[PDB]
Amino acid sequence: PPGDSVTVSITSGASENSCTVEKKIRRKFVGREEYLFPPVHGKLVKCHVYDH
Amino acid sequence: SITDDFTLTSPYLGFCPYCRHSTPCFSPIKIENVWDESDDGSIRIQVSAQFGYNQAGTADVTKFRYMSFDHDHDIKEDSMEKIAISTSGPCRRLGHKGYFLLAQCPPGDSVTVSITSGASENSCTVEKKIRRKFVGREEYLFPPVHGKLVKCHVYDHLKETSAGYITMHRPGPHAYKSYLEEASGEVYIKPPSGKNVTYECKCGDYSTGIVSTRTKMNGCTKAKQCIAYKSDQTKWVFNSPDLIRHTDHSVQGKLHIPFRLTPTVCPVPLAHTPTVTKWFKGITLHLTAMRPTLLTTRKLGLRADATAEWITGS
Amino acid sequence: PGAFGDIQASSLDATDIVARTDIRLLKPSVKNIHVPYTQAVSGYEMWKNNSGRPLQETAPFGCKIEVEPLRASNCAYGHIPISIDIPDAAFVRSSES
Amino acid sequence: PGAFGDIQASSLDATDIVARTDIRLLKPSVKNIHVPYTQAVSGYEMWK
Amino acid sequence: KFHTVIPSPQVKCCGSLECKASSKADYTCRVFGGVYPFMWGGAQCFCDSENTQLSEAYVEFAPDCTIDHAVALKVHTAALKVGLRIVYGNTTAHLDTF
Repeated sequence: PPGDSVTVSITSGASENSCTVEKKIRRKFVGREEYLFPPVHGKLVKCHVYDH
Repeated sequence: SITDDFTLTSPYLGFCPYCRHSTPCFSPIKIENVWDESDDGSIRIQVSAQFGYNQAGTADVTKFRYMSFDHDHDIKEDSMEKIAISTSGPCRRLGHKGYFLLAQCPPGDSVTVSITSGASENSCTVEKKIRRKFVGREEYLFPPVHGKLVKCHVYDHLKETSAGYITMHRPGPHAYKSYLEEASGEVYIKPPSGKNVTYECKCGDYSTGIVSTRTKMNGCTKAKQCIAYKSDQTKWVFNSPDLIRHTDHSVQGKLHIPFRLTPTVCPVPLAHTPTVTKWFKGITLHLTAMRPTLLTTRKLGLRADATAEWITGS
Repeated sequence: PGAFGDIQASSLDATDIVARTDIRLLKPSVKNIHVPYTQAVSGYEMWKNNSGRPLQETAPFGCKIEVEPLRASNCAYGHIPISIDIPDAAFVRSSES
Repeated sequence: PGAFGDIQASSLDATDIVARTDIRLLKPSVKNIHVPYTQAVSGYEMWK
Repeated sequence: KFHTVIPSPQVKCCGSLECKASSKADYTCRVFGGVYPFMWGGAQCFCDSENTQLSEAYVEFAPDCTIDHAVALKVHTAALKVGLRIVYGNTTAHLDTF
């Protein structure tokens, strides 16, 4: 989600701790119309994403 | 006539634009409509599943019924404890009956209904602007203890009140690829275990029929030339744009829309009374306001010279 | 489309409704069954955002505006000629005053 | 009320304090015990 | 506020469809050929092409319009009525006059 920091933590155990760094993460969209979620109907345009 | 007999109705499978993996998917909890016309901030949500009834359709408030993701598709039941509503954080559930939900929600940009546990664990998110609401001419975060009671309208938490109805129709065909078979250049039909299916093929001349065992379709070499769907189904579904209608899409019955908008009274804040200074042919008002409150003036002669401004601060 | 009065009926339970909301039906571009459409905003919502100030705050002569029926009460304007016929049992002659 | 110097004392532990914060006590409108009041903002906060 | 209703679409597998006429408010209709729709069960027709689809749309009144709605009125000659208190001598009288 959008935020001002990024946190990685170990949730359980004896190693339970966090690390937070400051990092501006905002909403992104492709094209000339803003959207919250991608639509079902539309057109397919060129984009670049990280390969899972 | 509006009916309350859910034995005659069925839940269905929708197509959500945003599921638990952020992609569109077919969903048993597809959100149809969202309403936020209440003055206290409660919302009503329409869903493709039916809440507050068991598998058979008899009412029991601890269960809900949905649609199965398997080819012998029947109605399944689970527990209401798995049903979650959220916009930006969790929402509080105010009531449930049939396709509809009542919930008190935080401000947000979307609405989410999810099944929290089990093998059915998934979500459905629609885009819906939900903001803070207040009544009167002073803004508040929470209603005050001291104030005045003014006119407002809220959704009734009781599920026995009605805001309207929805129309119900007999379901159209639903062809399953698993009912077809290819065996060395020949096409068979595999109905589910001991069930009637209707087939419909164009393998030359048109053919149709109803079978209950494996049958050979004559002249067909590919399974894409045929289709097969279950026969003898009439339980009413909603007039959903994600379904394919029956040969006659006539209205078979109606279902109440619960949680109607009812007039009531709500406490609203009273502001700090101002101090007036009274110069010549004029006044000045010294105003105190933590949140925006409305100040209007007008003259009592031919011209009103009306003014209006929301004022924050002192 | 997009203005006040874009959907019209005589009554809320009326079966004949006239509307013009600029509905456009688009060709489906996906493989799942879908009816794509685009439409204009609700003129009623646009008006509720651009209604302005009511008549209870702008009426001249200090009128108070009320509904059921629509009326203005306690306005201060003009002069009213009145003719009264006093009963003669309300007059006493000067011989008694 | 509502300006710097609306509460005044010689010292912080002083027992004689003078103030003018425009306190108004209102009639209780609910059934539970309640002391409703309204007041001006802090002049010290406004000055800050 | 109106409610847009999109019915369950009509699908003809190896034939054609035509738009009809209706009395519904803002009724729109369109035919689309060369269609091959899918559901969770799979394909829904047996012709890979020439599989027209019918789309409909009209509008109704929202469920909660019974409270949130506006009434448009035309107004004509306004007539004034006043209530008067008249005290003459020892008697007071109350009356309404046009």
